[PDB]
Amino acid sequence: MRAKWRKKRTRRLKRKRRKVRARSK
Amino acid sequence: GKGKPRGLNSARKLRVHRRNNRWAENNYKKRLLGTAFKSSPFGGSSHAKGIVLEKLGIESKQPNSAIRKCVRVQLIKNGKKVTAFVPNDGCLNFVDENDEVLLAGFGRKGKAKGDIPGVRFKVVKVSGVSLLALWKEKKEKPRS
Amino acid sequence: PRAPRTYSKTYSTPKRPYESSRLDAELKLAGEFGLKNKKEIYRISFQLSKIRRAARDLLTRDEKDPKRLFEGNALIRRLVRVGVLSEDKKKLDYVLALKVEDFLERRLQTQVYKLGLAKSVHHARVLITQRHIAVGKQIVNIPSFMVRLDSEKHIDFAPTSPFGGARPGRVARRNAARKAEASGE
Amino acid sequence: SLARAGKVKSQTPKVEKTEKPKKPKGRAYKRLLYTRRFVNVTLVNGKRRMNPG
Amino acid sequence: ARGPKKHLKRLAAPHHWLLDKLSGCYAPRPSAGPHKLRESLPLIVFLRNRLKYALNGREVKAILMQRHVKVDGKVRTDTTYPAGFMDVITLDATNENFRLVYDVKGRFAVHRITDEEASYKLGKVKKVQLGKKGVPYVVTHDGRTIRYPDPNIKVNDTVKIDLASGKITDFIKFDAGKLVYVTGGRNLGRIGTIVHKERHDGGFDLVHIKDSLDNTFVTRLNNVFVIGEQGKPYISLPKGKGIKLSIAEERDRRRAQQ
RNA sequence: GAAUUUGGACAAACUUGGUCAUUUAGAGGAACUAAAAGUCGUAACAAGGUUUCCGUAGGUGAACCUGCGGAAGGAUCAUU
RNA sequence: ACCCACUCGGCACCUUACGAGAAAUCAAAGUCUUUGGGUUCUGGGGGGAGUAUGGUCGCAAGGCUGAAACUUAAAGGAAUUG
RNA sequence: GGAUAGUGGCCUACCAUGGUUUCAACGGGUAACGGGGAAUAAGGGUUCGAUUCCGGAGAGGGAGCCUGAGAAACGGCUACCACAUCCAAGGAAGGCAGCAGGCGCGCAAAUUACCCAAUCCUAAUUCAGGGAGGUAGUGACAAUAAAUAACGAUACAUGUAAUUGGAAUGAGUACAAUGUAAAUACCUUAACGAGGAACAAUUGGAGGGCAAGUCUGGUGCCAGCAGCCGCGGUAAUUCCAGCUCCAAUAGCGUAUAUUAAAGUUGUUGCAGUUAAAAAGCUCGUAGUUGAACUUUGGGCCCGGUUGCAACGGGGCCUUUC
RNA sequence: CUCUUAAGGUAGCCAAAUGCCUCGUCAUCUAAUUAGUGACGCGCAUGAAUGGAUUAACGAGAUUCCCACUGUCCCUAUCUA
Ligand SMILES: [K+]
Ligand SMILES: [Mg+2]
Ligand SMILES: [Mg+2]
Ligand SMILES: [Mg+2]
Ligand SMILES: [Mg+2]
Ligand SMILES: [Mg+2]
Ligand SMILES: [Mg+2]
Ligand SMILES: [Mg+2]
Ligand SMILES: [Mg+2]
Ligand SMILES: [Mg+2]
Ligand SMILES: [Mg+2]
Ligand SMILES: [Mg+2]
Ligand SMILES: [Mg+2]
Ligand SMILES: [Mg+2]
Ligand SMILES: [Mg+2]
Ligand SMILES: [Mg+2]
Ligand SMILES: [Mg+2]
Ligand SMILES: [Mg+2]
Ligand SMILES: [Mg+2]
Ligand SMILES: [Mg+2]
Ligand SMILES: [Mg+2]
Ligand SMILES: [Mg+2]
Ligand SMILES: [Mg+2]
Ligand SMILES: [Mg+2]
Ligand SMILES: [Mg+2]
Ligand SMILES: [Mg+2]
Ligand SMILES: [Mg+2]
Ligand SMILES: [Mg+2]
Ligand SMILES: [Mg+2]
Ligand SMILES: [Mg+2]
Ligand SMILES: [Mg+2]
Ligand SMILES: [Mg+2]
Ligand SMILES: [Mg+2]
Ligand SMILES: [Mg+2]
Repeated sequence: MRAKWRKKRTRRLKRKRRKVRARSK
Repeated sequence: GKGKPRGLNSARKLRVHRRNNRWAENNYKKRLLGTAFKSSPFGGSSHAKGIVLEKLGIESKQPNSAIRKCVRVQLIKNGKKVTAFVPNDGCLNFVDENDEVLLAGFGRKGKAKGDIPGVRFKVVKVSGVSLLALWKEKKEKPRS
Repeated sequence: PRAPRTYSKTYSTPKRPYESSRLDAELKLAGEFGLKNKKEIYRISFQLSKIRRAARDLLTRDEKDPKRLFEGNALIRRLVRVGVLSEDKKKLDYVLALKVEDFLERRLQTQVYKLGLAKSVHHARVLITQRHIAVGKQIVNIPSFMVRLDSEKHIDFAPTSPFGGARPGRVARRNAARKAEASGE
Repeated sequence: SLARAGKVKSQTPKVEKTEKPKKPKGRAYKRLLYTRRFVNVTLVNGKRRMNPG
Repeated sequence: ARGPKKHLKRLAAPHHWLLDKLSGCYAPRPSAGPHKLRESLPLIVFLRNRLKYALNGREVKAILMQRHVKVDGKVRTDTTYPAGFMDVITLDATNENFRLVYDVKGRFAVHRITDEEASYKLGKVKKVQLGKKGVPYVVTHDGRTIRYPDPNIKVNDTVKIDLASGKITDFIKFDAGKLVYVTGGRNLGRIGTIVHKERHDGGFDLVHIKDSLDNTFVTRLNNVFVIGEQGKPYISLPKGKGIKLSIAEERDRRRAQQ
């Protein structure tokens, strides 16, 4: 996959991980 | 210049730069981080005894064939479960489930050897007697 | 505990195990000099490498420098005494230009053969191994002996060793005791 | 898939040895090799060979 | 480490004893005495390794307990008595007197002397001090205190000691041009004449010595021992007279015996 | 002059709490790798059939698509 | 204003390369095994991964810093003929 | 001022507000005791150092203390904690990281042996004591030397054959004697103790790297080998074997670690356009680095070292100590 | 691949003060939990200023657990006005 879209997918994953970690405490 | 300080009083920068850049070396980084102790089921040791748990046939990686007859072993030292190849023509019949085997490295310091996927240990003794000395008819396994 | 016991290795294996020309040269030397294994050539080349290293260290020094003078004179004296360095090559450069055969020549297994005391180098080897050769008033049963160029005039048989004196041997006695019967009586 | 661990070794004929005179171990063996190799025995086949065919 | 050590492991002994390496684990630890631990030479070492009279330490103590050996006029039955520099070792059985002096290699040379000069010994004045009741005294290199010393005897001078009354018969004064033995350092065992003394207030006194062969070596004042003037040593010098030939001329002297 | 005894300093040790470190369990979630000639398409390599790529932003089963600015590593070294 | 010649500084360009380079090419990418003018920053096979974690900045998006386990005998560069 | 043997925030009282730090303090980690040293090494280095010597610390974890010159001692005591022995239940006694030896842990390490004769140590001491130490036992840690054969005859074309002969010896074994503290063993030796001298050498390999087989049989993408590249699918020089051959050899292989190879850590000495790598750009502190210039040049001596020369000095003048 | 709508519930969130079935299922909490909490989600009938999700602080709001504390209780007794 294109490096740009790999980076975009990884950033979306990072956002989801941040959101899950935020909902947890 | 050459991109590095040459001045007579540049020794601190030169040695600090060497110290920083030595961390890009596999061996230096592994040794200083102590990977062999935390990781590396053999706690930085050459051999480790363990208890067989299961016989397993793993299909050799492409382009090869001929599933390789390894054994799952639980190490007495720390308790981890490692897959160990049983090297000879046959020589699986001399190792039994729930039997004690001495394991050695596979010669590659990790990075499993050959076409055997994910297997980086080999059997050297079983029940206290050499696997090679059981392949050859010199000795015979203690009864178990 | 008691002071440690100093000990050193005496040989060095070659860096390349399977160089065919080096293997053939070693086998040539072993066949010519009746050597048991490659380790003897290894040991002689190790001695020669140490000698060459010392000679190089001295030759890099200034000439008439006292250390060079003293230690090079000592090394040359030792080599000419052993007979490896010839009489007209006392310069510390011929020390560098020495060879393995120059040390293999002074072996007692080679001197015994070249003195006619043995029919071959292997005859010389077994004769030294079997206590048949004496250097002075002393039996020497070691093939590698490095004759001191004065023992050369004295390498003869022992008063023991029934080729140069009193006794007639061991199997001769049993063969005589059985030839008594073989005579009929 | 186990239970095939001897499909060659076990099912291969048990040819026995051949009793021959012992080799002269040691300096004698070095001498044997030296004569065999450096007296120019008929083993050349152009340049050099150490086995027949 | 909880107290004074009583053992002296071999390879820890002073090297100038020429002790065998693989004899045992231990060396004779010099008992407390006149000279020092390092600069001493035990009677066992001098009787079993320098003269071969005894073969073991048992035999050394056998020789000692019958009052044969005598260090500086007294019996000294101590097996490991620390005899040192300028000491007189007289034995009446095998009547002969030695003076412990340093050869040019830095070992305690066996130096036979006659009774007419073994009567006395030399001593380097370690200090001049007023004692209780205002009585002046001198302390010498061997740990001797001598009261009412000559008012002109200063530090670093040498005094001739009667060795039977223990009094000062004469004294040589440290000055440029007197015969000095070297009793320490690299040049331990050399003999020469004082040429110059560098002062170095606070630091260490240095002295430049010129041997008979005009070799000039400098050394610390701590280990130079005045032994008289040039050509008139107040004591008898050992076989080498502290010349310090180089290895080349030593080998030459050796090969001069064919 | 023993038992005992007052007050000190030195203080083990225990309890509670705090803190740090290292192992470790965990429903579930979300990745990576390996193997697998599974499914879906064909995004890239030819102008790869919409040139590709970078940053950013949004969208879509998935590769990806699209806007804005940039690069040629372009498919143009070129219009006095 | 232009022409001619010179000059200093600048954007570049053309030819040739003593020279350099794996080559493409390069007046610097030269003056480098005949290796040292000064100095800062960065890299150490390919992935995992600019990921996880901690810190810090940011309103957020994100930025800066940044592993490891594990995996792998190639990945990659320039050029040649098809 | 107290306390100490003594200096000293060592402690106390009062007072001041200092002391360390990017030239890395402080904190964290160490599968870190430090050093002498060890391995490897063209040079530079890299790695290691629990361990024969030196220094330190500890005697299960802490703490306290008696005696004494010297201990915060542990084969001394006191207490607590954790272990743990005995018991007639009331009580009492402990500390192998001394020498052996056991368990446990593990990949991983020896005899519950003899002796003070040596080395030395201790005492009141020439005598006693010493698991310090020495001696032997186990021991392929490592190191040294180097048996497994040598020489004839016959046939065949210097070499081939279970064609044969006479010698030599120690591996062993063993009277004694030496050695030893008493032995053992070594050295020295009476007699014995070589003929497929069975008194029989192994460990790994034969595709390449890498020395050595299109040999024969077996297996048929199976079994397996293979550090890597690969070899195995009915034609296997690579697996299992036989023969032959190669390597090292009383040693050889395997695993891990490390060193060289690695100029793949680069100070010597790497690379950064495109292979990994020049910060988007500029300023800027520490750091590193930083133009040139001040007695040069004549002359006279003495004296060295090597072979009149060369090279090295020291001393005078020349505006000069 | 179909039928089909204006559009077919998106981002989120949930047995929630919204889930009938239902005391849902898994985990945690307890000796035991229709409670609480964390997850899951074809969700009778969640969901975007009819505001969605979350939120430090605040609350005589609703709720669960823990420590303390106690006559709430075991199991009652006694005293004063
Ligand atoms: K294959
Ligand atoms: Mg496409
Ligand atoms: Mg396209
Ligand atoms: Mg298209
Ligand atoms: Mg990398
Ligand atoms: Mg390409
Ligand atoms: Mg004070
Ligand atoms: Mg260390
Ligand atoms: Mg430690
Ligand atoms: Mg150490
Ligand atoms: Mg340790
Ligand atoms: Mg120590
Ligand atoms: Mg202690
Ligand atoms: Mg213990
Ligand atoms: Mg204690
Ligand atoms: Mg003890
Ligand atoms: Mg003790
Ligand atoms: Mg022990
Ligand atoms: Mg044999
Ligand atoms: Mg023998
Ligand atoms: Mg084969
Ligand atoms: Mg080959
Ligand atoms: Mg490189
Ligand atoms: Mg690229
Ligand atoms: Mg790049
Ligand atoms: Mg600056
Ligand atoms: Mg300058
Ligand atoms: Mg939805
Ligand atoms: Mg719901
Ligand atoms: Mg809930
Ligand atoms: Mg409840
Ligand atoms: Mg709306
Ligand atoms: Mg609503
Ligand atoms: Mg309110």
